[PDB]
Amino acid sequence: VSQVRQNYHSDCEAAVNRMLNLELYASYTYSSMYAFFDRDDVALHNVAEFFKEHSHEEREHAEKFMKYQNKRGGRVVLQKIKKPERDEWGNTLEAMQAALQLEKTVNQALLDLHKLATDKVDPHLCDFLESEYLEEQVKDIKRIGDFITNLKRLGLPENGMGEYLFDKHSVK
Amino acid sequence: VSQVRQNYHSDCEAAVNRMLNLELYASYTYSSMYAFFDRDDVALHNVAEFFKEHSHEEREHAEKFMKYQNKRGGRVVLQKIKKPERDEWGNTLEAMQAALQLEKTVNQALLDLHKLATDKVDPHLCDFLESEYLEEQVKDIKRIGDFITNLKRLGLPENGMGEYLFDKHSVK
Amino acid sequence: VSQVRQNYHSDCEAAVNRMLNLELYASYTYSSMYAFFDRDDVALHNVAEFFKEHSHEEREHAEKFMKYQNKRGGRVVLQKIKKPERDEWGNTLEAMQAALQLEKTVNQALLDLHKLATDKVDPHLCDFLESEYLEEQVKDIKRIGDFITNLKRLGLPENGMGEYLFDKHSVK
Amino acid sequence: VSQVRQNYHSDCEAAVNRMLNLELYASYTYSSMYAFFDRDDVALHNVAEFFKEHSHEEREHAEKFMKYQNKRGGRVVLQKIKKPERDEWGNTLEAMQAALQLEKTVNQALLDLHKLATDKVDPHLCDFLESEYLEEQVKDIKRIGDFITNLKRLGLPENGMGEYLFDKHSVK
Amino acid sequence: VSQVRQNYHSDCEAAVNRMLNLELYASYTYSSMYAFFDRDDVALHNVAEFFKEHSHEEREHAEKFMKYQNKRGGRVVLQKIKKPERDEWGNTLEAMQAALQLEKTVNQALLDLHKLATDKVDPHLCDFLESEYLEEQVKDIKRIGDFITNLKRLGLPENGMGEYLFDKHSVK
Amino acid sequence: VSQVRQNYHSDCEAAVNRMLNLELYASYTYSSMYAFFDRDDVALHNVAEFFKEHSHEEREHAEKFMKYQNKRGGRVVLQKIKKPERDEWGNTLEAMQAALQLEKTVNQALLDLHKLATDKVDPHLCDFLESEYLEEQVKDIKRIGDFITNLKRLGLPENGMGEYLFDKHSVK
Ligand SMILES: [Cl-]
Ligand SMILES: [Cl-]
Ligand SMILES: [Cl-]
Ligand SMILES: [Cl-]
Ligand SMILES: [Cl-]
Ligand SMILES: [Cl-]
Ligand SMILES: [Cl-]
Repeated sequence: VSQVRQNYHSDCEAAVNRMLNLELYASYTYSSMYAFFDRDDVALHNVAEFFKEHSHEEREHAEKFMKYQNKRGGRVVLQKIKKPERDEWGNTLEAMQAALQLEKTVNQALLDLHKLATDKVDPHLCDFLESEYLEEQVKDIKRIGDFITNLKRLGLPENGMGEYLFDKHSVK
Repeated sequence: VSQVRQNYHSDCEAAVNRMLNLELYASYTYSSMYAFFDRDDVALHNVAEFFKEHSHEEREHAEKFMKYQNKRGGRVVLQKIKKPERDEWGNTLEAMQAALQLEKTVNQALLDLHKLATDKVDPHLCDFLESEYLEEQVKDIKRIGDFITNLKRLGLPENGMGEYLFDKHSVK
Repeated sequence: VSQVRQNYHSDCEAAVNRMLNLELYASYTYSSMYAFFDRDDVALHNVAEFFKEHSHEEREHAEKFMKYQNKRGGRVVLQKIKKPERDEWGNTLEAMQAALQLEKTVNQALLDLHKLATDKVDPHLCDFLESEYLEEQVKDIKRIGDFITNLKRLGLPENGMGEYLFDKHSVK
Repeated sequence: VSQVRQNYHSDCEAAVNRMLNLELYASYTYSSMYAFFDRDDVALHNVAEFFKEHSHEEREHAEKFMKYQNKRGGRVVLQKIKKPERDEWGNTLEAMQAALQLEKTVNQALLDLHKLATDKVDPHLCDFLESEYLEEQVKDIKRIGDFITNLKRLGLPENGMGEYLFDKHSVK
Repeated sequence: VSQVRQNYHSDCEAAVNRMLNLELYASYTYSSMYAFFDRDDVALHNVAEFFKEHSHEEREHAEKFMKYQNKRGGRVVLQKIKKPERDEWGNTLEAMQAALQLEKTVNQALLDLHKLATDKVDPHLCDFLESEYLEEQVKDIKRIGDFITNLKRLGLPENGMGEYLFDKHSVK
Repeated sequence: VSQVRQNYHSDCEAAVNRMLNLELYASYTYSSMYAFFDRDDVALHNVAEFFKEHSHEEREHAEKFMKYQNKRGGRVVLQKIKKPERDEWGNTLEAMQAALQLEKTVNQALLDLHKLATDKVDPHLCDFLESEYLEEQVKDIKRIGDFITNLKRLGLPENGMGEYLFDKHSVK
């Protein structure tokens, strides 16, 4: 047992490692979206940069789980990062609907881990998840939800002018 | 094909996608080293931070290939990022030796790509490789060799004091 | 021969003179586009200014060739600058389409010159072309391609509101 | 007819297009002199720069005619730019004598245009020519004449020492 | 083999050692010229300083080759530095003609090395030579050629007044 | 005879030329040490920089004798610079020991020259040697002797940790 380990159940250590992988998968999916919107036949650079920023955010979240593992005396165990669901993301509305889906998947995993930490009576892990993940997760979901509503208002996917205006004004 | 595409061979497009993935693989390997040296039973923080910074470098190299692909009108195609070779890296010397081997693997892949771009008569790709990758590769390989020489001079793996001193004096 | 001349083939000297003339031809073509978009019955000032800047860019590229010729001990021989292919450029999308074609023509000529320099074993001329022309060319081609994608998304050529939006938001 | 056009005769419109071309032809001749004085076997750098500056001045004059045409609702029509009269310019005195003749040729054409504008009762065109062209012409002719006087005083064309001193002291 | 060595042919390693000796030889020749123009019976101090600065430049070039050798895992092997070809250099024109001959000799040796590096498929070596040597060589040759033309215009070697003026106006 | 020459014996003139060469010989020897400690299988950067600095110092000493020769109306006569005694310098201790013997050799040559200048009754030469050479010689000899004592206290050649520590602490 690690000399620093105290009140840190094996189940939670395994769950932290799975959560880290899921954060990396999300980061990679966001990188794919960045690359798509940067294509010459797509050309929505502000949208591309939005997704690049979220890729970086999700990578930072995974790195925080690595540091957390070590702080508690757990051991980081890495797995392969699966390639994203799609190679092409259709348009701004499809990609944002996919980001909403992804965010909710990550959120549900964090809520699952929080419930496990509550059940194992690990208040440090609960506090970490509340402070560093749950809040930002709700904020991100709301932001993307707001975007979806505006994209639909702007006539997406049919309305090319509306897609241009979104890139210029909602993610400028 | 893409309206921007000019003098960009399909073999080179494909090789850029493979190169991007190898850079991500190297980034992930370095992240594993960072997490190892941050363990409470290893605790070499400066060494940990050295590998963290190299994980950042390799990820930036991958992103530059993504951007490059789009510039030339190629299409980014992502694959799975394989987990690193080891979960545990032994000590600073073993880790640096592993790092040297990784850097020489990435370097050979970049030289292989440069030769393909040469055979295919693509000066833009050659120049990109020369400026953005080839010189940093040689620099990074020289630094790591220098580190290995010093670690051996310090009596690694056996000399714990030598290892402590390297971490305080050789890395940032 | 000139006292400074070394490893500079007569074919490369002649090709540099042709390349200089092609750059002046390109500069003159962009000048015509500037004057078209500045007409009272066209009146897209930011579009006009975009072509004015590219006119000034192409003229600088020709000037760089003149200086290069003297540096290597070659002799600048000027020829007539042909008038542009059109007096009127239709609209922003037709003009960008023509600019893409022109940039690809200039790019192919630079690529042909690099191939000659390679074959004639002139690495100074190869390096000049890579560092001063090839990089800029690919960037300019990517930007124009992105513009055309967005112009099509905005409903050009028929959609005047789309063309107005482009002038206000994509160029500047 | 253009919505903005008022008191702008077709003869004046046509003459502005011819004037535009002449200014470009002057600019190109000056470019040729710059390239000549930058030759390794000529090497009078300040003389070269003086001619480069005049090339720039004449191009700006052409551009101002383009803008003027549009302001009045005339239509820019571009023609081939003829290559300069010579490939090599002999020496500073011969180039300066050539420049004086070019400058008087452009001046006469501006004077003939002003006479046409007067005859056609176009005071706006008269005022434009007076403010933007006629004054600069007389100043340039005076400067070049002064230079020719000094080059002869210095024993050009035979006195190489005089030519060197001119390049160091009379041109900036 | 050195642990850092990769894609670095022994022929190139040998050629790098020969190249740095040649740079040292050129440095020493320039130092001799410095010492000659500082003589009380020559007394052309700005000419002397020009040669001193070029001696320093060529010394730095050799040192860059030593650093390069180590960066690639090659081994610096030093040889004797031959004394310069002459003990006295006649006058400014003779010395600049000698400097041109020397610069073209160095340039040819660099071009030979680039060709060897191309043949051995070493793009790292190619890029180094292009960026750090070939560009500056061409600039140095042009500058010296320009000076020769000017010394000949000023009546060298016969014209003592001309030589005085060159020292006061073309150098320092 | 030079118009400036006064109280300057031919024997002393020749001795200054011999002294110049030995300073160059010393500079080249320190350059060799610089390159050795910069090897990837040696990698003591601070020690390498120490020897680079002393290489610079001896070069400056050689230049100063060239200038002195000219000030007195003597004539600089250059001879070949012999390659250093060794291609490889063992370790910091061996290198410092070799540096001490080299410094002693240069110092004996300067004392011999001072003695000749004394016998030939040349106080200007005596004074030049005292102020510009003899004091820094004694300082440099004391510094290297101090280094050697410390390297021995540190347990060189065998104590690798001792060598690492000296590089981090005794040299700049
Ligand atoms: Cl416990
Ligand atoms: Cl769209
Ligand atoms: Cl009217
Ligand atoms: Cl210039
Ligand atoms: Cl000629
Ligand atoms: Cl190899
Ligand atoms: Cl150059």
